[PDB]
Amino acid sequence: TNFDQEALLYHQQGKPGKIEVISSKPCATEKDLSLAYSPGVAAPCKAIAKDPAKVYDYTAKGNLVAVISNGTAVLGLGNIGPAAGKPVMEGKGILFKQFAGIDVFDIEVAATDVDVFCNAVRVLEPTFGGINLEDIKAPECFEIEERLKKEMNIPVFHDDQHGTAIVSGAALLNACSITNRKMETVRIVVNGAGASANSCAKIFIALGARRENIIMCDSQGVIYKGRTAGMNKYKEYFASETEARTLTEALRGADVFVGLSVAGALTPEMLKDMAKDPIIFAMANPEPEITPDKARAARPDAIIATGRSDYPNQVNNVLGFPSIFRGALDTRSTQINEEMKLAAVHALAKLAREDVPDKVSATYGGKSFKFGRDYLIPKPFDTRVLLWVAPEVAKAAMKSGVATRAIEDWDQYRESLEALQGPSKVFIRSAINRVHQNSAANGGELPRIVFPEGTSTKVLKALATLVEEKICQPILLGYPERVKEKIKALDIPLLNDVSIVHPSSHPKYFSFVEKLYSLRQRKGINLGEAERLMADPNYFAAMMVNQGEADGMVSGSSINYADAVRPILQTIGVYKEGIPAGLNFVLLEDKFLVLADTTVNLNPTAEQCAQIALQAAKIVEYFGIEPRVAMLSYSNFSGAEGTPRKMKKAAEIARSLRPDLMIEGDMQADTAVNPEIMERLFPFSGLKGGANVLVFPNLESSNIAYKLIQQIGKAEVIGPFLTGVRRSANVLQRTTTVDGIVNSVVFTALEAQYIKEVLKS
Amino acid sequence: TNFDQEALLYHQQGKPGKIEVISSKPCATEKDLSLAYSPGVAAPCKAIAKDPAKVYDYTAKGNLVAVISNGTAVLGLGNIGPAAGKPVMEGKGILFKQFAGIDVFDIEVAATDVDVFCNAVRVLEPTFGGINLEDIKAPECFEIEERLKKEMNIPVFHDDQHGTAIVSGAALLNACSITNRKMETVRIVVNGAGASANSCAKIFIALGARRENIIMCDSQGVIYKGRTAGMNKYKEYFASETEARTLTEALRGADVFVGLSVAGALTPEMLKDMAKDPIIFAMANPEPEITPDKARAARPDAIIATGRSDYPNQVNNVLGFPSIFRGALDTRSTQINEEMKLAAVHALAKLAREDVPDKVSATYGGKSFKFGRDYLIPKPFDTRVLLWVAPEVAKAAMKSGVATRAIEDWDQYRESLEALQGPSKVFIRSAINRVHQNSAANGGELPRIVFPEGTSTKVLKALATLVEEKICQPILLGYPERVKEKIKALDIPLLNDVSIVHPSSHPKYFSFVEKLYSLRQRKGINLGEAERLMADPNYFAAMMVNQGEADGMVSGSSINYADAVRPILQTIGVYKEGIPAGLNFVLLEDKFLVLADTTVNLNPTAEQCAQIALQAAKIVEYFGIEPRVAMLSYSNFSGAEGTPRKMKKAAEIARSLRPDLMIEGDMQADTAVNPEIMERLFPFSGLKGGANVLVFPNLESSNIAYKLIQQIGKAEVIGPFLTGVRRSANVLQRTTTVDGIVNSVVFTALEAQYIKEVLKS
Repeated sequence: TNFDQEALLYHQQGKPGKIEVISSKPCATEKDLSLAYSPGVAAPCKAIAKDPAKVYDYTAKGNLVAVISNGTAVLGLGNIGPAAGKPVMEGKGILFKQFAGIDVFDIEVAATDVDVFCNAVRVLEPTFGGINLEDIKAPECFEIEERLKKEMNIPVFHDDQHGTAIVSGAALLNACSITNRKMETVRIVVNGAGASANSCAKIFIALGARRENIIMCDSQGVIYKGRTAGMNKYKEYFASETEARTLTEALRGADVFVGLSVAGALTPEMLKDMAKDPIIFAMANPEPEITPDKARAARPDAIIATGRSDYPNQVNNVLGFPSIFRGALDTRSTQINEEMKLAAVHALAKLAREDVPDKVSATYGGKSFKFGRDYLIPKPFDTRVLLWVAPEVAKAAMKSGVATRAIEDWDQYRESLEALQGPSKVFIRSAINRVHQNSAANGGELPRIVFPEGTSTKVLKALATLVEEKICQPILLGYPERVKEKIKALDIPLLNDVSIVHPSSHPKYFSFVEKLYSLRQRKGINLGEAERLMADPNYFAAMMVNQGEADGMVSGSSINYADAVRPILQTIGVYKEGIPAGLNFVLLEDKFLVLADTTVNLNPTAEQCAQIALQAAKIVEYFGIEPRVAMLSYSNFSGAEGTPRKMKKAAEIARSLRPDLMIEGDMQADTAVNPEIMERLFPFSGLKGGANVLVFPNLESSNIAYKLIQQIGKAEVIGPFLTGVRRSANVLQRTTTVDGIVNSVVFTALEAQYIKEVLKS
Repeated sequence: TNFDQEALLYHQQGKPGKIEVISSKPCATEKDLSLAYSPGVAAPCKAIAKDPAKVYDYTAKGNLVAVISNGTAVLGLGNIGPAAGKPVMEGKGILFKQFAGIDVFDIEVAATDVDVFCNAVRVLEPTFGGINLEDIKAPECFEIEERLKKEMNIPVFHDDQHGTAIVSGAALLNACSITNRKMETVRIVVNGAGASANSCAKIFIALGARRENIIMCDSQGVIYKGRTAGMNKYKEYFASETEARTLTEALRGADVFVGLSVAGALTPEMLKDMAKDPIIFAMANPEPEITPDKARAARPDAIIATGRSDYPNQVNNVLGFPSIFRGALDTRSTQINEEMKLAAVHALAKLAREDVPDKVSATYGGKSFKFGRDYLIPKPFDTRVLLWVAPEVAKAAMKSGVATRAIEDWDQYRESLEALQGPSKVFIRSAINRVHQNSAANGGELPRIVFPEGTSTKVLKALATLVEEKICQPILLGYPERVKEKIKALDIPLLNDVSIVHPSSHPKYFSFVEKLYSLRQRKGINLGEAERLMADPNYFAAMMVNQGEADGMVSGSSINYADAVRPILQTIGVYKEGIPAGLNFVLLEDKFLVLADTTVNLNPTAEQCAQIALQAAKIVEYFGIEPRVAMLSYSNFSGAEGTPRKMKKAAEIARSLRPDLMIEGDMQADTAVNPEIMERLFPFSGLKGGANVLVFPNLESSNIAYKLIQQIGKAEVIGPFLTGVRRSANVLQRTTTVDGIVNSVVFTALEAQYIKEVLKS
């Protein structure tokens, strides 16, 4: 197949393999290496000698999980060797890292004797914080893990053994709550005796199922006690008292079919004879025991789940292990025990019922999902999985006493969990915590924010995520029923209760058209034009804000930047000495840089540049950071006629206005951001410690700079945001994504709170 | 100590540990993971099943080396455990990666029985391409490696056993060539019986030393045959027929002292009694058997070497293992054998004699080094090490038959080796190969290039590296003896034979001042001013170029950009329709982007922007790449009055001039570089596949853009370079580093060849 060859080149091209190792600390100099190695590395070693625990503080143990296998059960290809099994392992590690931020070593072992293999593995224990076995044959595997969990004082976990059980377990919980079943009256039939089969029962049972109501099958029919044909010590756990000997006889009147075998194993004939509301987990690969459509054909009352990505309810293990190993690892647990595996099932099934975020609908091509028969388990790609599962896993490991380190700030824990991908995401979270902070100080009151484009798909979808973060109270504009149509159209019930206002219909409408009239009658407006402009949701919004009928507004999700910025300016205006200006954030590992003005003024004058900068400094001072400002130029201090003079004189004005602040010009870009270049070449410069605020000499330089950093800099950039207006106001771009719309709203809310506080004085 | 605590926070802060694992292939989408894992990963596995060899083609084996230890000998702290020994290992891996680009897993093993440990290690063989043991006690270690090298069909190597031997071995070779000794008449005394001692002899001997002339000591004196006090099976290798029982009796008349013990072990008394020209390797840590100054005190004829970084001849293993494992790994060798270890000693000692590059002098604070008594071995930080050692290691492994894959293009091999750090470095190497390519087609003739600032430290030092790459024939300007003074002052004898010209003294001087006269008498020059301006090296250079007395020039390593660009323009001029323009390269993983004009024109007109671009396209077409051009703006196609109109009309002109080329405007930045944004929003745009040539609307935008990418983009940027002049000419900045000066010269040479070729037509 072309797909086969595409896989081959994926692995082969460029750097062969799928993994690489890098340093987590600087490693450039005589000094850097004199820290990471001799003579420096002695200091941690000695400290680990005196207290072994500290091995987690100075080393990578705390995040290092080994994926180990002998390649005696790779995927569905079986015992194909340790060599051929390696890529699958590299990949399993990739999954670890991408889904829970966990670093992983692939270890391919050449021993098929249970004892060689264990004697080899157990002695790796100081290396890893946790051990993930994968793709090892039955029944050897059971002997190996059962032994190892006992042997080693770190967690040991065979993913193929327990994953399927945990996800299909959460799934069963849900289906059972759905169909009003009780676990203790559920009959469960397991066809198949692979790695997974044995643990499925352990778990359903652990969730409350009666083992008498559980029948288990293999390639030779029902497993009845005393059957000797093809048994091992481990299958012997779940033999039934039943007289049924064929699968079919077992599935007669059965409530749930746990299908762990091959396709076609489940006939429409057996389906006709299962209980009312049959729960069917057909997880055979690549093809299920029966297709969902063929099953809905025999019994429309059937609930169906597979491991395939193109059918509903994809049962993929990745819902499981990453979140789990994570939670374990963070508490420095000694095991992954049953308390924990169950806590994980309970978390997955709990998360499943929450309204499906538009980020997730997005991952799967806009398809809407609601908790039900077609959504039993969170989609494998929910970014919330980790946030919901890992903390409960740690919570369990602490409650069960296998943990050696206690997590106290739960919220903090989750925060770090989000933080895992996104140096920007962390920033917006700081931001939101800081909205909540002065929110709760002024009565828990939330800033009122109007969204003129009330039928905007993107604005709505953003709002959705917005409310459960309790950022703002949303007011949309348009015809109330033509927007509730779009809320019901987007399956977004999160926000069924928000204010929806038609301009022309609102009581203060006329009071408004009069107030616009006097503000603009001598600027080209008669009494008629003000009536018709106030009918524009934008002008209606702004006027709402100016009068205090709302604390802020945001639009421009549908309109050109300009077209959307003008009514704001004509209604709200700027405060004394203000200038309208667009500002960006560039987010690095430590600091962030502020870029302006990137949307508004075409070729700003010196006075104007000094004001842009001063505002940018009030904004950075808001976050408790010392603002450092550079008026950018093509020259290093020339004062030459033209741009340099404008910028030099600009900085001079800015200092004239705020003498406590470090401000300079004119200077090139690199000369700005880098304090080393500054001290080496222009030691006279008042700017040291590198600039954190970059003012551009004109619009060409700033728009090209910000969009070029965004595309090439591979550092993350948010914005642009609007500044300098009398009231909390902000313009989006049409190209704005939903994320953009929600953080933009956050800033709007904050500045609003800041407006209220400037009022209090 | 404050240093101890600084080490602690180095390891503890941010992400605990010192290592992380990432993916080497994209991993973002349903598609990305459907390749790296199921169902895709089946395709490599099946392929490895049919031919095991292919495990190197689709997996990370080919670059994966395990550093393994039980922590029974960590540094000088001894048997402190597998746990405490981990950080030292993480660090050893860091070294692997940083010095030879080798990925490394740290494996800390809890077994002190030779047999547990080996039985555990050998079964890891499918995982790694090679095995590095480190810091394991004697004599267990000998049993373990001696066993393992036999056991496993991948290389096994205990670094502490052989490193010291290999580096101190190259070092001995040199000292022996220096003092005109022959190995077979050398007497060698080894004090100490650590890991290293045993292999030292193996190697000196393998280099030609007679074992009868070798005496070996430990904590109980000389090792004589039959002494039973404190022996093991392995010390028994090198017992001597000698009657000396104390160290002192051994060192009487000894030629070389191999000191592997503790400080003070070597008295001035014993020193008085060693042979003429005593070679002293005192490598005890942290303090040597004797300080170099205390040793030079007793015997000034003594050659001395330590493992300390602040004394000459630092013997650090890093000269050894990285280069070695590299060369092995690339040939898919089954061992690291003696043929190879020796080939490595021969490479290190050969490299030691090459003139010391200014990059290396730079690493150590400008100190100059020449092969001699104070430089026996390349400095640990020579970037050449790898380039010289690894290919010879592979060469040996192929000649000795332990290899399973043959390297043919040796040059290519080295090229890739350089390439290892530097996506820009690879580019300049392409460039140089391409200078050599049309050089060898026009008679091996090299472009003549004049360097007016002939006393420039940086220009000289650059030239040094330049010649051995045979790029150009350098002509310097200044007073001949005042520059040969600076060549002798910089210990840079590489270039003792280059043309050195005083302007005023040269025969064509007057012919020149006359030709300047008529070119500029009606532009403010009398006959006198031309005499005195031609006395300026710059004008002298340019005039040399204009007349064909040289093929090109470069300066501005000392002068302001402008001040240095003016004489060029006044003498050489531009060709028909030319515009003077500064251009940069941005280097990514695949493509590169071209930025202009970043130094010259302040606010270029439309006609001018179209010409800047056209030139930039001749330049990108030169490298066989399809040029894609965007006239950058703050707008997406507004044609609005102002910048957008200028740029839109600009592109329109550029197409009017070269209709085969993909050129567009006006457009924002991101809209340019990203073909996806282009197809989604402006599908009408003639520009698809993302822009690779970015023309700026003015100087503010371009200087701020390029210097901002350089500082934040963390993609690499070279330049600025000069374009559009009639002849090969180029201006440096004062801030230019030596690297900058040498690649700048390369381009100058090339354009010169391109000038010659345009002439041929």
